[PDB]
Amino acid sequence: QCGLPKLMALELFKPFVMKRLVDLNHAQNIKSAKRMVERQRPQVWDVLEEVIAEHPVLLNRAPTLHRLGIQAFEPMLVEGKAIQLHPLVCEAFNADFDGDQMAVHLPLSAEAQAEARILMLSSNNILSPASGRPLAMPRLDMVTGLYYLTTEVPGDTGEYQPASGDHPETGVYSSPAEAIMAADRGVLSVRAKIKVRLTQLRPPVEIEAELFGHSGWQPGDAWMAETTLGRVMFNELLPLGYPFVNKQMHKKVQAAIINDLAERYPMIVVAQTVDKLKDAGFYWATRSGVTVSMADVLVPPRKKEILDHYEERADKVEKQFQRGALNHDERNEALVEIWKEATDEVGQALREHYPDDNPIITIVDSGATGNFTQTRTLAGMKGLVTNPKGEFIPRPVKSSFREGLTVLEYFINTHGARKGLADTALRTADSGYLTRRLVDVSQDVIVREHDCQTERGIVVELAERAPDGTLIRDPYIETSAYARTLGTDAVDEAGNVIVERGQDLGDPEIDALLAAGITQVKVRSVLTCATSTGVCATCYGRSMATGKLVDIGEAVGIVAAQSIGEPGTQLTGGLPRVQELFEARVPRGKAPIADVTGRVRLEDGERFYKITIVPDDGGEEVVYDKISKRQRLRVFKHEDGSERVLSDGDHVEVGQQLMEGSADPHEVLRVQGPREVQIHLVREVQEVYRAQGVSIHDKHIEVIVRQMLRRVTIIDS
Amino acid sequence: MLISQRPTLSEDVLTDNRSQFVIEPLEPGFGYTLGNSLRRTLLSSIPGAAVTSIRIDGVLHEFTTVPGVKEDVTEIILNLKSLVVSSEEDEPVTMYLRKQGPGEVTAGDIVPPAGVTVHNPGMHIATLNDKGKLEVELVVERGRGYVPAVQNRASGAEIGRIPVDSIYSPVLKVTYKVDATRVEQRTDFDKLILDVETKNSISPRDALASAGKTLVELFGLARELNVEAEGI
Amino acid sequence: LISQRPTLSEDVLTDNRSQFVIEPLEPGFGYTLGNSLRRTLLSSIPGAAVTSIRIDGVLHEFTTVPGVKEDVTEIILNLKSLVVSSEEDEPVTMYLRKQGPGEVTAGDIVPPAGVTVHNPGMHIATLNDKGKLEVELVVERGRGYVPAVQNRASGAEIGRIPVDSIYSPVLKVTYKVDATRVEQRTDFDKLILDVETKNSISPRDALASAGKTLVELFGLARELN
Amino acid sequence: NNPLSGLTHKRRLSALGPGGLSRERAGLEVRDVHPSHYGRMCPIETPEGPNIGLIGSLSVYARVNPFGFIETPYRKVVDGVVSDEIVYLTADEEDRHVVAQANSPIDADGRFVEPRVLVRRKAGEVEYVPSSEVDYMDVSPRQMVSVATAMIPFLEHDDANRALMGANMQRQAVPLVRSEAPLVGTGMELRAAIDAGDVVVAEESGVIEEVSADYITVMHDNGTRRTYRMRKFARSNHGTCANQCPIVDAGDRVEAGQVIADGPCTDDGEMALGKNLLVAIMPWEGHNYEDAIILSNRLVEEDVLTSIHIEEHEIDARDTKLGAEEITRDIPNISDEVLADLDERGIVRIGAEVRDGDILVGKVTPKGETELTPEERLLRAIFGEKAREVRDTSLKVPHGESGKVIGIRVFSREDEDELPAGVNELVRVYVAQKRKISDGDKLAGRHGNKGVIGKILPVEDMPFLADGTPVDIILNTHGVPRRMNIGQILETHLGWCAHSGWKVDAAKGVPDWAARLPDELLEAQPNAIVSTPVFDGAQEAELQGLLSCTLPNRDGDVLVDADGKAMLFDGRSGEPFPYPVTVGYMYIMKLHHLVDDKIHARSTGPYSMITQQPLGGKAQFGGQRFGEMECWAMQAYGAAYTLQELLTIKSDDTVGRVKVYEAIVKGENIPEPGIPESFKVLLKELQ
Amino acid sequence: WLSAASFQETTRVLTDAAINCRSDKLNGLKENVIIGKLIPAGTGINRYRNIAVQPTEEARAA
Amino acid sequence: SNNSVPGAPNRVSFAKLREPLEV
Amino acid sequence: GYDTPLGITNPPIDELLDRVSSKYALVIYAAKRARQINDYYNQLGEGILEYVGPLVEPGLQEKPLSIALREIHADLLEHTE
Repeated sequence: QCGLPKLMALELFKPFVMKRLVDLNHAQNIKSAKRMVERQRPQVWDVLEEVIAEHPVLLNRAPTLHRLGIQAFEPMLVEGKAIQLHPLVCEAFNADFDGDQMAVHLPLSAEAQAEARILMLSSNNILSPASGRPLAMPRLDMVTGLYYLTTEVPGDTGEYQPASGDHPETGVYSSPAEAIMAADRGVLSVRAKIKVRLTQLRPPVEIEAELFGHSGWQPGDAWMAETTLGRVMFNELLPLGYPFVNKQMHKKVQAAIINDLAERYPMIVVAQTVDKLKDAGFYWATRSGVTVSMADVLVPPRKKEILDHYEERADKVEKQFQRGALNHDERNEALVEIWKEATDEVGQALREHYPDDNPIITIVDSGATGNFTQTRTLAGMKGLVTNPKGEFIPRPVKSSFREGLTVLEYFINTHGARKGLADTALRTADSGYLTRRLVDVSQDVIVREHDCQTERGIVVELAERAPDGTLIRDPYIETSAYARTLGTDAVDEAGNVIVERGQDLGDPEIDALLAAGITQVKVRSVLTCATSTGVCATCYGRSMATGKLVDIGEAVGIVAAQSIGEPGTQLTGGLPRVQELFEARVPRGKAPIADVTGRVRLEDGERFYKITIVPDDGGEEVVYDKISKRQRLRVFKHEDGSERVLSDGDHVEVGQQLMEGSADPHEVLRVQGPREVQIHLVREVQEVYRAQGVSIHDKHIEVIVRQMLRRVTIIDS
Repeated sequence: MLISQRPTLSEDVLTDNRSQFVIEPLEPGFGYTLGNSLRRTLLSSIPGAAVTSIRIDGVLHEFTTVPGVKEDVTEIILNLKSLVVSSEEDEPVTMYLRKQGPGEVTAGDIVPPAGVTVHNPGMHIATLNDKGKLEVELVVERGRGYVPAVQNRASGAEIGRIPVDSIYSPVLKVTYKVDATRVEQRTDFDKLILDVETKNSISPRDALASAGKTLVELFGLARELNVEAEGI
Repeated sequence: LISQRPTLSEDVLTDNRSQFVIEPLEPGFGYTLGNSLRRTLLSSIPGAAVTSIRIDGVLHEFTTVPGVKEDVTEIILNLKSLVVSSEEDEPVTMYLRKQGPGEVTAGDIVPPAGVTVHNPGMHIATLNDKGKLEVELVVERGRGYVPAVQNRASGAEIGRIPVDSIYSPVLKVTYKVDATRVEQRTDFDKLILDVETKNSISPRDALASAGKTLVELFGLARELN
Repeated sequence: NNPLSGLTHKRRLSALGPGGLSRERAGLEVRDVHPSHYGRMCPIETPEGPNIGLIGSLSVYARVNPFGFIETPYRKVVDGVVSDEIVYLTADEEDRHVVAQANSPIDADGRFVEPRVLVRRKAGEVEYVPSSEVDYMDVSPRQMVSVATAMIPFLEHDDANRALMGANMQRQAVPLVRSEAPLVGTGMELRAAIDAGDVVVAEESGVIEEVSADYITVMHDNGTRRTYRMRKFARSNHGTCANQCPIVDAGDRVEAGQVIADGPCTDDGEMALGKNLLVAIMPWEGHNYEDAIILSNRLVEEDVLTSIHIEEHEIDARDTKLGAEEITRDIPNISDEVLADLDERGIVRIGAEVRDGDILVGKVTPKGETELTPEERLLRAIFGEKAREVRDTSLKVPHGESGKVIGIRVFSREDEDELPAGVNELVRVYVAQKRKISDGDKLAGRHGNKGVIGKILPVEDMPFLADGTPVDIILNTHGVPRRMNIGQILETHLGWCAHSGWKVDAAKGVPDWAARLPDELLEAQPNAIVSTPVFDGAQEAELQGLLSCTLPNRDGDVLVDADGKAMLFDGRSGEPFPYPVTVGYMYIMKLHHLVDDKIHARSTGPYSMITQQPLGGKAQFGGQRFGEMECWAMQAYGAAYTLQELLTIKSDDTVGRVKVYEAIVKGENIPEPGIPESFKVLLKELQ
Repeated sequence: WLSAASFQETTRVLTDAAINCRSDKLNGLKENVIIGKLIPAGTGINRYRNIAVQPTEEARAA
Repeated sequence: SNNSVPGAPNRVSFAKLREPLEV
Repeated sequence: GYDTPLGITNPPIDELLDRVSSKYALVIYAAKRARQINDYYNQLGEGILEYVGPLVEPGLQEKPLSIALREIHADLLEHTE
């Protein structure tokens, strides 16, 4: 639902309202009906309500970064002149409430209304199409309200007490309604730990097995729980039959719950459940006592001592500069490290001194909003500020914003503040330009086939195996392994296959291969999809927003372009690195590569650097010439030691990175082949987006790299 | 003042002892004013009967396990706290429950004195082991709302008696919410939705009627001051 | 722990402020009844107020009257503070004529039979030698707050100036409860309601109007289905 | 918009224009703060749009020499001794010395307390230096900030971003009907209001002979009289109301240079950009969720945030090819009911309330017979109305406008009034609307804390204090520690101390926290006004001490704790809120971003003649632009039919739009889209 | 060439389009957006577009 | 007091530093 | 196994995706059946060969899109891809 003003809906639905005014004989003809709508006769308000009934509208907020920037809603006539927006869709629109407007579009044709009702409805688009993780979830006040009641307090009133002496066990309630009554009188706290007999919540799969196991828990069967009343009230929100969760509801926990709900439970259940979560979160955020005051901003206890120790070290470095023992360029770096360590010590003095009842800590630690760096700047010290040059000033801002900056401290802070605001416009400009380039390069990439039947795929590193025997989960599972489809049966040490070919890698199906010992999977990719123009659905995989296999006809290219271009607002590598990769430029790094596998011949000096390679089979020596300003990459030598700095005698493979930097993709192609250069571009872009906190599935990057290598040149006619 | 007409009360029955009531439409914003009062009046001001304290034979100082039954003391107290009972006598009344041999004890196996009535004779209470015997005394009183066990410390004799929480209120769980309902053109009028789950002692309709009578008397204490005007 | 009937007694602080004590109430019940009485008091107590005014030398609000220090908008603002009561429950006209020099106050108004001004000392305007003020005030009876009725919806002509009507006669309502949490057989709450009015009606009359309103409203639950 | 905006305007220093630079020719180096801008150009007050850094504001004490450079004053230090001799230095002249910070510990004679003091040096170096090296020092702590920036209390506790936004939004404040000076001030409001020029200051000393709403006469000592005329309900440019009101009374001795009457956003001579509102910092049922604002309906009932706005409407009667347009009450095919508010000339009468669509000036223009539609000529024949060769071109009220007609101005060529050649008459109508605060209107404080009104609860729904007084505004707590604008919190605390008053324990000496406070601060009456100068003013120790000795109310009870929080009652349920909430008074301004102007909607309307697409902007009754990115969104959804509908029948399909309108009014289905006219134009241009 | 001239370097594309005498097969998202046809994606592809819906033979009495 | 030169209302300042030169 | 769908969420979008192969196809199904229903309402008073009326019982003043969506939900229509 969305709330729109009556005066807006009257003009938006003007011809429909005229038609209905002439039908119910409120107006003689259509002409006088138009005059009635223009004069706002009191009848129209009763007619307008009948008109907008179940007629969806489209809400849009510029900039339209991704497809969720326009969503369909059911309009509700509300008084006033402002549009009422649902709090959960604020994340998709990136819409705060500080004076920004939205546009409303009214679909007329039956096809357009159907596309709004089915394709663009806000309830049918809970997940992010870029990453598959939910967006319409508790985010600010809601996560705090849920984090409140799902907290265990050791000394809270009404807490369970073991039977001792003449009194039996204290704090064991027969029904959750009895616990509610006890909390109403004032004996029990909502966050106190107690034992409750539950009868309408499925126990955890751990304890459900020992209690029943043979048959599933039934609505009506009882079982004891050691939770809090608030945790039971939270477990009442999510649908019946979901396993009880006795955790503390952090934002990560709620996100995991909603992701599991989207995977297993249907769509309407997820929508209604998140509505329940919204209501409960607001209710309990109102009563969570979250408030900011000057008393709650605690200053570090050892502030003077820490700053005096580091002032001592800074004065010693200044005296070492007075005698000329330190270069002027080195004094700044020395003082920079001194004050960085000082700021770290002050932050550590803040973490331990602040209790967990303090609201400023509760806001940050519950995943609501804000960093602890902001809290340190608030209560501890601003730290090293940057001048318009870029390097940190050798003198930091020792005062905190609670204490009050001095005149010169404020003046030197304004430099970094203003330049940070200034470069943001240009960075957004380049981001949007790259986004539109990506849109045009992949606008016509559509899913036109169900399965192109090619057994080709690519190997994905599911996990790594540690030397002791334990398997460590690879960090790239989320973006490269999940939501994929198999192109080769997964075989462990036994002859049995764990997951068949062509099965969507769900959440438990990844643990199936993880617990089987196999650590590499061959999956179908949009890179290897051999189709004339578009791509097939089987190579593409699971639609991150739909949670199922992609439908035939979905413009996955534009979705990929938007998925890459939406987070491009925040970068430092950086954004020029992304442009270097997508434009196939000769990079700034210009790192060399091993054209032929063999033996290394390091002929290093100081005037320059030269390195030859004796081919492992036939061939002749290949001589290179490189500047001594670079350094060799620690190549995973055949010795199984990854930190083997490339010295002469190492056994490097074909297409192996020699020195650090960025290898020329143009040269990677003419060495290892199109497949490998595609993989290189994919994960090289993924590194830039991963080093910033953005999770984009490799699928969308592969969609673009597929369009980069669709053409070949002609050598002989 | 001015007249405000057509507020109606409609009932939807979920179960035999749980109903939703809608009061619609109410002037902005009377639903918030009366909803909390109606909930508290249901949950706190309906007379009922409940168990005040119990005393189990063989339990004098352990209050940990009872010999011959599978359930410990606290589980017996929990299922006895859910026993629904009504009494016509205002003074406390003592009932006894005795059963020997293996088998199952139910609320129907209790012998109720004249005046009191057990409304769930099929409620499980305890499982009796081989050659097992269970003798327990139950004190039943009349009250309103919910009173903790600690205040019942005086009603237990210094001889194995353990006070229990008393659920005097015949209603178990009541919630409410207010929505918007447009009567004519403005969409500010309030629609109150009450959800009441009670015990088999009385139906939700009678509980709501009792809360209404009590609240009419309560605000009539203020109405008896001047008897002035106000639109209906 | 058996029912004793609750009693309501009144204590007078000033001529327009009274405290009411209601005891005994069930534990937890006092806050809810205080809030219901407060919410009914602040919004649904009948009162009288000025609907529109009419000054001879002016046509709209955004002008001035020769000889007076306040413009028309400031005069209307000072008239918004007027407390008045009416027995007619129908529109009735009050008149005000004053020649300068001097000060025009709410006591210089001549109220027709049935209506009465309760603060004759309220400043309205300052008139110099060349000042003359002639004003007609339409007073109606209602409840709550209604904005100034438009001239397109009303039949009033151009010379009439509508004003916002603040009908509510109560000024400030609060409450506090004293709970007896002594772990014994007798727990009970005592509610203390504090009602301050604007000399239009006494606090007990306002509480009585709220009581009739709530008795009538809560009678809806008593009727069966 | 308000006097401060005009003053700031007159004190702007822009880099754009002839001889300067182009906006496309301005890198990130011309825009950022330079160390020579200290005490000359403000490093805070600057727009955050595309003109960031290119437009600054002159510092307070700064001045311009005849050469063109900006000089700033400094106190000359002889031999480590501060002297009252003040000299203005230029940029390079300042670089040839070293200057000490304004807040330096100084002996009563003038010698610096510490040998090493924070000192600024050329190339923007900040370091300690011996006391025998200081050549000059700053005049005032606020020497580096602008006038608007110097008006932010506790500015030293706000980050530069939100400080920039607060200074920029102070200039967007709307003059309210009545004005309240802020409880927590800085001292700059008085001089800002006086130097702005929107008040009335007495030129010569004397007594008030006659005071009226129209003018004020001052009888001087020599015997002469000077009369100042009040500007009443004047359309103040950007549509705001510039209204002056006398302050003095009859027979009041007034000195020269004293404010005898103040105008918009002024209270007793001080800048009153907003109102003092009782604020509570707590989330409330999600209606204040992320930067939304909950207001008490009292602010609507008592006109606390009500503002007057005036619009100018203009029309002219010219000479056409078939005659001359005439302004007349006789309009073809219009009832006597729509023309009822017009005088005998066809002009709306003064005092009439006009909604949107009402006629303001009745003008008819003669249309030729050869310009008639076949249907229009048949319709003229089937009604027998001959001699109607004129069509209606009256001046009507635009959509979204409504108010009282307050002024009419008529200029006639017949009456010697010089109009442009070809114009016979000209009418201007002034319409005044009284805008109360509404849901969606943008409020903001002085610390860059902005937000729209998400809900206006009834006065009983508001969380009220112990004595029953409900709060006026509810601000979400989550949007406080991110922005690093703790000033609004401090302003809150001090705010409450100003509303209640305080009394420091005088027995057993002066306490250790109030040792630095002036003796005038040890006692305060309720509703007292205070000053917190920028980079000076109240410290957190004195504020914490003041919160501990706040004066009780009329009942003798202290409502807020020494922590600054108070116990609140939920006005909807009645149960008190479980934890104490920070409650105080904050100065809130009504910004000139109201939903009454920003709401817009269009079914059909005018189309651009060349491209046949709907017009743009609200004033032209245009539609919204479905841009390129929105088309990408549609394509990503796969909504082919919606996109085609948007780009054809709903935009530039000449025949498709009319048939769609007919199909809607007929109840039929939506027809098939045609070919866009813009594509035809593209082909004709390629040709 | 119609999809390219609307992206970048309009004159540089139009010159080479007129010299090589290129004919554009109007089958693409951008082209159909420009000319007003249904985009060949989503509900615009021929698989979903040309579909006939008919009720099952079961019908009411009236 | 703050700004005691034109005849303004008496706004009391938390000033610890004197103002040597007026605006 | 869910709360009653209110407003535009009825019929549930999950069950509607069962009688159909994809979201995009359900769009066309519903739209074409809605055009049929609208033509029935506009050709009820005149002419023969009018499109098949509402298969299910229509609510008062119910949009043809909603009626078509419910008829799709009740397995009363066919298709031709």
